[PDB]
Amino acid sequence: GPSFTIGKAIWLLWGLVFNNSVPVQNPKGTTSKIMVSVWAFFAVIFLA
Amino acid sequence: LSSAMWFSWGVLLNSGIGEGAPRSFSARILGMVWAGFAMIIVASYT
Repeated sequence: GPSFTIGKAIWLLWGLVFNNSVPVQNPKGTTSKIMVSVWAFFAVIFLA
Repeated sequence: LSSAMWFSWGVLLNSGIGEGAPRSFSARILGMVWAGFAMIIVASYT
């Protein structure tokens, strides 16, 4: 049902940036996984 | 399999992508060691 939404991607990215504490919903696409991983790397570098 | 690669990448980058479950008893120790190594690397970089 709830595959993905524009409003949920923002929440997931915001949670990832701030140490990835708040619960989020993962995407259902292989292509989006690479973008999520790159964003996570950027977030970890930024936090450090 | 892709599940192991996804789990390793998520552990290293702390992204939560994927739900890899290493039910193998031997693989559990390797997973814990990999998580510790990733934590040590991040702490050293910081």
